[PDB]
Amino acid sequence: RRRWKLSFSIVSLCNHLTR
Amino acid sequence: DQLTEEQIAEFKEAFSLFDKDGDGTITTKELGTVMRSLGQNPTEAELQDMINEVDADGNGTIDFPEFLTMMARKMKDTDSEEEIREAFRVFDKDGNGYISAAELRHVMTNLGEKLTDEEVDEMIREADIDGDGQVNYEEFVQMMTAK
Ligand SMILES: [Ca+2]
Ligand SMILES: [Ca+2]
Ligand SMILES: [Ca+2]
Ligand SMILES: [Ca+2]
Repeated sequence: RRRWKLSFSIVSLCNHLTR
Repeated sequence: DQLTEEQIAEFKEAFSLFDKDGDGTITTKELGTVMRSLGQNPTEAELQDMINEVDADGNGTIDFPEFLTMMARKMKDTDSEEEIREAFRVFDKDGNGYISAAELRHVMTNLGEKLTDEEVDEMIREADIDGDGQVNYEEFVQMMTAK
């Protein structure tokens, strides 16, 4: 609930940044 | 209209994962370190372009407010389908449809958070709705929708 959404957010952010 | 301390704590934790040396700025070396641990190969120049987008004061690095800006733009604009599948693929390392307790532990270590083995299982059991001790794709999606 902090653990999952935090890990997901950073993974998703890194996924977005690489284009 | 407020901002809670655990919200602030969540941003601080994310920021600190990138800012490895704790000096209050994220460099291209640091941004690249995180992305590389998550299975990507950004060039130095690509990393610099990433910073440039949000580098409001122009100093070549990302401070805390600039990183908040980054999350507002990148960590919410795209992201719906076929790329939440990419995010799950990072968790589900070997690609068998199930995030094991050990695979979850492997993602957290690659992000920077070296949590205990006990705390890893506490996460699993949180998202584990069908009882098999693992997190399939559907349970991952439902974990992302709750508080
Ligand atoms: Ca730093
Ligand atoms: Ca800056
Ligand atoms: Ca797996
Ligand atoms: Ca399960």
